[PDB]
Amino acid sequence: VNSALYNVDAGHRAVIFDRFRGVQDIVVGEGTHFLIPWVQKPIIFDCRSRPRNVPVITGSKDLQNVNITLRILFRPVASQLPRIFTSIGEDYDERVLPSITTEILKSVVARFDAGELITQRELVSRQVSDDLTERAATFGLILDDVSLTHLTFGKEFTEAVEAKQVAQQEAERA
Amino acid sequence: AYGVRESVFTVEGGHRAIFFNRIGGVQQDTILAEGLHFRIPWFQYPIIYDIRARPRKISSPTGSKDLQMVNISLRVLSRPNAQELPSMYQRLGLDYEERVLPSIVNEVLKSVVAKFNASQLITQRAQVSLLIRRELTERAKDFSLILDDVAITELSFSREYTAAVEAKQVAQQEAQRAQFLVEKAKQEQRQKI
Amino acid sequence: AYGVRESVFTVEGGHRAIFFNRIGGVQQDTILAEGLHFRIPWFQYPIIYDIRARPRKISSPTGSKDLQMVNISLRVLSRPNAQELPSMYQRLGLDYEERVLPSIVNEVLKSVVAKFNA
Repeated sequence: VNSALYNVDAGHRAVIFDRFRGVQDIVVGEGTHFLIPWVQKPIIFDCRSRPRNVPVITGSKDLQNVNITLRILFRPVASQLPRIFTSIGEDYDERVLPSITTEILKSVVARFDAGELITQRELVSRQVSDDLTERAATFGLILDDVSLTHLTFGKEFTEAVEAKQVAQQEAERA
Repeated sequence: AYGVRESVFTVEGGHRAIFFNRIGGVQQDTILAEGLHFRIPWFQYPIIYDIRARPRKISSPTGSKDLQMVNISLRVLSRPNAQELPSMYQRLGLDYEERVLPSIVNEVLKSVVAKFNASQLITQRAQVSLLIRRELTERAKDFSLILDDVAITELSFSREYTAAVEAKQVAQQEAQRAQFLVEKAKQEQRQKI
Repeated sequence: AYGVRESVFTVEGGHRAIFFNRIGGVQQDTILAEGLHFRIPWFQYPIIYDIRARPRKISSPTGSKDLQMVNISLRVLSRPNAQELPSMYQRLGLDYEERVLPSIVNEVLKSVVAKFNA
């Protein structure tokens, strides 16, 4: 009877595809469960906070190049797992996130200049989180964490900043 | 046992099936959802359509409202309208996406990008994307296609424009650096005295 | 007597164990402290969590209050909350550290560093 038993690991869920009723609207939790050996099959979805890394080079409100990395923790909504399986697929993350995360991050970064991007990093992250949560709710995804992990600028701009601070040190040396 | 297996097909999750019937070709009001379903071995042929949201990236250089070169890459999640699958097979086949999107997406994206300059394109990326989505939705509705998402994933400019923008910001940092030259000038005044 | 050997597991040295049961998955209110414990050979599976303080070093360049480049390396001693291990396994698995810290530590460190000059 091993073919009639399937195991949903911890932090996972299973959508039941039935050969005579289609995908079932109910999602089974963790543990070992019984299914009809051939009439039903399970599709296992990770109900865990999975990390996605998004390094981009975009423009600020002054259009200067900003190298910004957004790391998010995302998980599918269990109640929406059936719909997702029939709407996007098992690889919904690689179908959805590459667009919404990138566009939301770049659109938000375009609201601030370099100084604001660095010194108001928390506000930028909060706005990215708001926009990304709103956009991802329509795909049945939930965001556990939105973080701006890396934020740098162009070579010439960084040289100019270092020159400014060197000028301050030279004023001190005077 | 072979004949019965020849008369049963399976349509997976996120897929639908239409019937090409030898009697009248495509059946105009038969869209089969997930399940097993049965086909007459020789008369009915099943055509399987993946109706799940599908990503497509169109990357192209276009012109802004000032004719400035803008390298724009747009990602669209499109799916076939499940309620109109039969007609689609009669009109576009199984390559509907490759037939339709490479034209409507390009034209809509470039026409909308032509409405804004570089600064507006960068600082209104969401609004530009929403305009593109509206126009693309209206145009793809005619081909029984549905747009789930439109994202401007890339938006860059030429080497010269990027260098000029970086030079402008470098000048801003130089203006901020000039404040410390005043502090140094105070010490230089004292030294002169 | 291999079955009895298979029904016993030891959790040692500042570790803890939770149970993934085939009758509901992770058990919400079962955290096993140090010692020797008994598991049903097939139903119950033990998951061992090292709840000891663990060092992690995050080294990165960030920007100061003036956008000045600062090479900052931060060492953090972090451990899993022993009173919430079951939920954690359901939500983060055994790689909770690599899932969480590489994001929150980076963001917090750089946002705070941006509040000060050199």
